[PDB]
Amino acid sequence: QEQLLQSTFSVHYLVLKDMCSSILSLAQSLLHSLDQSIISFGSLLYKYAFKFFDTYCQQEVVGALVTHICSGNEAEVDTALDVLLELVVLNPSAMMMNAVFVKGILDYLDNISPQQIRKLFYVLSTLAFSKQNEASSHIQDDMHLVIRKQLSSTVFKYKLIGIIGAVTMAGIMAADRLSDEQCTQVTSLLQLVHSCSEQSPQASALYYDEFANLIQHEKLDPKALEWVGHTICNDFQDAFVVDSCVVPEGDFPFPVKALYGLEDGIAINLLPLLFSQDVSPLCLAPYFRLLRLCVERQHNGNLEEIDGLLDCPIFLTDLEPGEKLESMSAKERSFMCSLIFLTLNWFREIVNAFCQETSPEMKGKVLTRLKHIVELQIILEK
Amino acid sequence: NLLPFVGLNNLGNTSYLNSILQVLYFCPGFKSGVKHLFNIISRKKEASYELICSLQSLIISVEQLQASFLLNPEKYTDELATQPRRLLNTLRELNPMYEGYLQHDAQEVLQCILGNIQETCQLLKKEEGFELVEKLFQGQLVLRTRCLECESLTERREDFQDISVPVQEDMKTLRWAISQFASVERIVGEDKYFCENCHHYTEAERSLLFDKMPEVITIHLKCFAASGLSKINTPLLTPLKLSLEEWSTKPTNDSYGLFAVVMHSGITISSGHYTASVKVTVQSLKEYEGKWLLFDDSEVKVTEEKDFLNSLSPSTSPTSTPYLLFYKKL
Amino acid sequence: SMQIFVKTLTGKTITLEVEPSDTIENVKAKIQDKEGIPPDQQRLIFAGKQLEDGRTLSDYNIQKESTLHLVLRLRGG
Amino acid sequence: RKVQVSYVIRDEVEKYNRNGVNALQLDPALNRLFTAGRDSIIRIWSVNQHKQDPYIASMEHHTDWVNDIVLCCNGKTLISASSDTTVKVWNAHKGFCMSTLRTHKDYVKALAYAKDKELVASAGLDRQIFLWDVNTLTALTASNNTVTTSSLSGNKDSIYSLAMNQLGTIIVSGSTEKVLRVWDPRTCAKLMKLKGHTDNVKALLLNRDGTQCLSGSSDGTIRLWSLGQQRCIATYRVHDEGVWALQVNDAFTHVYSGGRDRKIYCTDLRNPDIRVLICEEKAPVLKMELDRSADPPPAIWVATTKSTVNKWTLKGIHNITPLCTQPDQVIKGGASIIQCHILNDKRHILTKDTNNNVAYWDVLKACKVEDLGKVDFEDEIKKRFKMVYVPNWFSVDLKTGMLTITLDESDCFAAWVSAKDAGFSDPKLNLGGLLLQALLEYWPRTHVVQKGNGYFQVPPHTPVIFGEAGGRTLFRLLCRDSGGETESMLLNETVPQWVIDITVDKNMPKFNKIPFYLQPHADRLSASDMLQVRKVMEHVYEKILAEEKIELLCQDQVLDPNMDLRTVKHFIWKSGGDLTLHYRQK
Ligand SMILES: [Zn+2]
Repeated sequence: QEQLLQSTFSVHYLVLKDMCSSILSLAQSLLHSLDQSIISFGSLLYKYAFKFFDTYCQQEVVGALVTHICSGNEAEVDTALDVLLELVVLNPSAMMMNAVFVKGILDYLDNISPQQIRKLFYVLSTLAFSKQNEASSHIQDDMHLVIRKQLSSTVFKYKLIGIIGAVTMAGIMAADRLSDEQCTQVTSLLQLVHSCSEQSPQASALYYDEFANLIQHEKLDPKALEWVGHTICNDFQDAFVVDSCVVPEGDFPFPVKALYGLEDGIAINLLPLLFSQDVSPLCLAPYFRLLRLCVERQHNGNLEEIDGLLDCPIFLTDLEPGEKLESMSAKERSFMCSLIFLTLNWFREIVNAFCQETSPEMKGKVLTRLKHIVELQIILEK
Repeated sequence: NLLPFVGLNNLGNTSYLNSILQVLYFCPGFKSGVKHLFNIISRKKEASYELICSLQSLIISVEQLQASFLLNPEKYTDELATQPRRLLNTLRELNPMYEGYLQHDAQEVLQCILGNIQETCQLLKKEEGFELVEKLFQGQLVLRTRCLECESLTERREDFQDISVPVQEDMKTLRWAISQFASVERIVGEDKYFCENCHHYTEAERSLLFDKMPEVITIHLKCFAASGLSKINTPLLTPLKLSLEEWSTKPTNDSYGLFAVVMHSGITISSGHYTASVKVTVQSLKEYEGKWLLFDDSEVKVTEEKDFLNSLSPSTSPTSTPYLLFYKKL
Repeated sequence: SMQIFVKTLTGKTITLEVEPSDTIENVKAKIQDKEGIPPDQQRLIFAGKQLEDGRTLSDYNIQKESTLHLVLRLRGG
Repeated sequence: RKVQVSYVIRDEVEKYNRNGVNALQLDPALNRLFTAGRDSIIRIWSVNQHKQDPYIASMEHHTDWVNDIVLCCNGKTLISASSDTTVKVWNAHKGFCMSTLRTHKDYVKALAYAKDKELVASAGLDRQIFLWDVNTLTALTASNNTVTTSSLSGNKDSIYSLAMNQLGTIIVSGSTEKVLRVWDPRTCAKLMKLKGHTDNVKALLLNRDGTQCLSGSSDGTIRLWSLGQQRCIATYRVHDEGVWALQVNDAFTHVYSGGRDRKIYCTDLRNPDIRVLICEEKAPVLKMELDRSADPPPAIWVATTKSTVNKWTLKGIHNITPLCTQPDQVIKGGASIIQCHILNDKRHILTKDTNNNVAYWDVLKACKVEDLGKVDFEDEIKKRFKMVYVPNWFSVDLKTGMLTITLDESDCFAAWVSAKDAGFSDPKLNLGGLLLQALLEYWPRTHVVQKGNGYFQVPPHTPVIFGEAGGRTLFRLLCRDSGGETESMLLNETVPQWVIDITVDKNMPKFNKIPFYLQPHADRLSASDMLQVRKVMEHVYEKILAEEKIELLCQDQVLDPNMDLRTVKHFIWKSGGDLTLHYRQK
C-alpha cells in the first residue's frame, strides 16, 4: 500500500538512498504498465525518491519523468505530467533548479497532444511563478520569450501552441490569492495573443475558447477582470452589433432583412460579414461566450449589460425554401448552410448565457429562443 | 510614442542577426565604409559582392524609413521597422547553416559578416578606404612564452577581432576578465610547454600583450561553462570606460568608451533571445544624444545612462546576460 | 608534429600535439579528450577566423606556439 | 594508461656527458665527483690531478633528466631526483640503484640533506615535499619494502629549490610562489612565510644552526634572511640575469653565485661592495660545488648547460677582469643530438649534434651507419631524398641528447615494407613487428627453438624501456637481460597485450587497404597499399606484354611501373578523395 511505502521511505531513507538508481529503474518499469494500481505505485516511487533523496538523485527523478513525457505513450505522458505537477507543488525549491530539463520538453511538442500541451504549460507556469526569488524571474522571462516566438511563428501549429501556452500562463499570472505592475504585465500578454491571432479566424477562435474557459473555471484578480471585460465589450459591440435603424446595403443576391427578433435597437450583423468572406463571423459564438463570462464575473452573476443581445434580431435572408431548392446553385447552398450553422451556434450560445435567470418574461424569451433553435434546425435538413 | 529609430522585424528566430545589425548600423564608420565599398563595386560593375550590396540595401532602407517618420510621423502607428530579408538570404548562400529558421550565435554571424567583408576588400584591392575591417575591428596580439627552465622568451604575432574573456572562476569586473586573458599564466603539469632550447617539456609562463589597437574593441563574454554545457547568468561589472594600457606593449593614454551591448535572454545556451542596447552618438534627433536604445526586434525603447548601467549590474540580477561589449576609441 | 595552445572557456591554457596535416575534426576531438566538450559544440577561433570543418591546420598556417580560442554557441532567435 | 615501448640508440659505455649537468656532489674522503647529467646518467669522476682519465663509473637507471643528487652516509649512499618523477637510492661505492621511491606525481627538482640526522627531503613540481630517513631507506630489502611517509604541506606552487640546516631542524622551500616557506622537519609544522622575492627561486642555503638563509632567484637578486626576525636583512644585486646556483663557505660569510649571465661572483655577506669576478663561463651556470678540503675553499666545480664540467681555482679571492681565464681541471663532455630527420623509408635518420657533425642511423638495427662530418644538414636531406612513402611507425625524442625511439600501439604496426625494398633478401615485412621481436629476443616467452625475428638484431646493450604514455616508467632493462629470472618475471607483468600479440602469440598485424578508381583516360578497386603499378597495369590488360602496351596515369602524370600505390597516393595524388588512376594504351 501507499502507507507501507510512505512509512518505508520516511524512517529508512538512509539505506534506500544508496540505491536511488536501482529504485528509479524499478519505478520507471512500473510506469509502463496498464493497471492503475501499478501505475499509481510507480508514480509514488518517483515522488518519494524526489522527497527523501539528495540533489543528484532528484535530478535523476526529473530526467526520468522528462523521458516519459517524450516517450509518446498517452498513459505515460499523462501520468508523468501529474507527477511533475505534484513535485512542483510539494517542493518548488528543488524543482526550481531542475527547470532547464523541464524546459527541454518544449523541443518535442510535435508528438504531444494539445490536451497534454496545456498541462505541460500549466506545470511550467506554476513552477515559474511559485516564488518571487531571482531564480524564478529568470524562468518567468524565459517562458515569456518561448511563447512570444511561438505566437509569431509562421507554422500554424506552433501559433496555436503559443495561444494555449500564453492563456495558460495568464491564468497563473492573474490567479487570485495582484499589484498594478503585474496586472499590466498579464494584460500586455493578452494583447500580444489578441494581435497575433487576429488574422487567422480559427486561431482567433482558439483564443476565445481557451480564454473563456480560464475566466469560467478560475478565480482571477478583480483588476485583471476590469481590463478584459472593458476591451471585449466595446470590441464586440463594434464588431458584430449594429444599429437596426440603418437599412442593409450591398450587392447581395438575396433579400436581406432582420429576422428572428423578439416582441431604435441593436442587431447582429451576421450575413454581410459572412458574404464578404466569400472579427470573422466564424468567431461570433466563441467571442460572445467570452463576453458573457467576463461581464458575469465583474458583476457577480449579474447580466443587465447584455440584455439587448437576447432579443435583438439577426440580419438574415429569406431562409424558407420558396420551391427553389433544386434551382439553388452549389455556391448558394454551401453559403446558406454555413448561414444556418452560424445562426444555430449563436442561438445556442444565447441560451447558454440567459439559462440561469429567474424573471418570468426573462425565461419566456429563452424558451422562445429555444423554440427558434428547434424550428430553424428542421430547416437545416432541407 | 514611437522613437525615430528603425527596428528590424523578426523573420523567424533571427534576433541573433537583428541584434548584430543594429550594433553594426550604429558602429562609428561602418555605414560610411560599406557605402564606399558599394560605390567601388557599382562603378566596377558598370565599367561574391552580394553581401556588400545586401548591407547597402539594408542601410538605405533604415535611413529612408527614419527620414519618412520625421517628415510624416502620422503614417506609422504601431511600430517602425524593416525586414533584412535580402541580407538574410545572402547569408544562406555564404553559409548553409543559416538556411531554415533555427537559432544561431550572434558572435558567429558577426564573424561571418565581417569575415566576408574583408574577403571582398582583399579581392577588390587585388583587382585594383579599402581597409574597412582592419582599421575598425582588427588588432594585433603579442603572445609571449617564458620557459621556466632556461628563461628564454619566444613570441608570436596573431591578429584578433574580438577579445574572448571568461566570466567565472574554475563580484568580478571586466578588469578581472581581461587579466584572466592577458595577464601572465603558468602552464604546468599536463600542459607543460615544449622548449626547443631545452629539448624538453618544461613549465612556462604565457602572457598576451596588445600591440596594435583597432577603432572598435569587441569583447566576447564566455557566459557559458562546461562540466554538461550550461549558461552563466551572473554578469561582470561592465564599466563605461575601459583602458587596455595595463596589457599593452607600450604605454598609451588612449581609453575606450562603451557604446553597444548585445545581450542574450534565456536559461540555456541552446535557445533564447538576443537583444541589443546601443548608445546614441535632424533637430529632433539631438534630444536622444547620450541615451541608450534597446532594440528588441521591431520595438525600440530609450533608457537614461544611469538606469542602463544599473540594469547591467550583477547586484540587480538581470535576465538579459551581456554577451558582446563594443568599445570605441575616444 | 608541433605544439599549439588552446585557451579554454575559463581562459585557462591547455596544450595539444598536432600535425600540420591534421583536420579540424581531429583537433576538436583532441580538445574533447582534455575538456570534455563535444566537437559539434566547439568553435575554434584562430587569428580572428573560425576554423571550418573539413580543412587542415596547414590551410590556416597554424604552426608551433599558435594559440586557438575555444568558445561555444549561444543560440538565440 | 597505455604502455609504450621505447629504447635508446647508444654505445655500451657512454663515458662522457651527452647533455648538460644539473647537480654536483663532491666526496672529500675518496676525492670523487658525482655529476647528475641531463642525459639521465649519474657519473663518478676522480678529481685527482694525476689521473688523465678521471672516469670511474656510470650510474644508469633513470629515464629522464636527473635534477638533484645528495651524497649521504659518509659517501656510502647517493639519493637522486629526476624528471621521470622518481627518487632513487644508490650505492655510491659500487654504483647501482638500490630502490626507487614513487611518491611524487610530477618532476622532482630538489633534494635537501641534513648531515647530522641523516634526513633527506625531496620536493618537486607536484607541490609536495616528502621527508625521508636514509637509514630506513638503506635498510629496505625485498621483504621489507614498506616505508612510512611524512610529507610537508602548505606550498601552493611547484617547488624549484629545497634546503635544510646541518642539525635537521629547519627546512626551507623555494618555488614559483615567489615566497619562501619554512617548516620544522621534526614536527612537520609550518614556521614562517618569507616574502620579498619577485620571481622564481632556484637556490637556497642555510647555516649550521639554521638561523640565516641565503636565497637566489630568477629576478637576479640574492637575499639574506634572518629566521629569528623573519625578515630579509640584506639584498645583493650582483647579477644581470637570474641567479641559479649558490654556494657558501663554512663560516657563512662569503656567497658564490652563478646564473644565466654565465658569470660567477664571490661576494662578502658583511659588505656587498667586496665582489670578485671568479670567471665567465661559456654557458649558463646550473649548479656549483665548492671544494671544502681547506678554508678558504681552494676551488669550485661548476656545472652548466654544456656537457663539460670545469673546476676553477679560488686562490687569491681574498688576497671587470676575471680572476681566472682557464679552468684548472676540465672534465670532458660529449655531443648532444639537437636535430633529427626521419627519411622517406621510415628506416634511417639523419641527425645533427652540438658539434655540427651529421650522422646516419639505422632505426631498425638500432645502430649508427656512418659519420658524415660537418656536411650541411639540409643538403644531406636533399641528397638522400627518395620517392617512396612508408607510414610513420615510431617517434623520436632527444630530451637526453641521445636517440630514443618510442613505439605506440596506435602506429607501431602501420608500416608494411617488402623485403626487397628493405635490405633483407620477396615476402612482406612489418617494420614495427620485426623491431619488437628483436627488442624482446632474449625473453624466453618469445621462444617457440629459434630466437628473434630471423632478419636482424639490435645491439645487446640496447636499453629497452616500458612506460605509460605520458606517465611513469614501468620497467627498464637492457636487451640482453631479458633471459634473467628477475627480468622475465617483471616482463610478464609490464609487457602489454599489443606487444604479446606479436612477440609471443606470433600473430600478424592488419594489412592496410587503399581503395582506388580505375577510369579510362580520354569500377572501384581495393588493393594493398604495397601493390605496384605493374599489378594494376596487368589487370587492365586482362580486362582489355601488359607492361609494354599499357601506361597508367594519375593527375595527368605518368606512373612508374615499379612505384607502389602507397607512394602514388602520397606524392602525386595531392587530393583528399579516393585515388583515381587513368589507363590508356601506349
Ligand atoms: Zn627552456
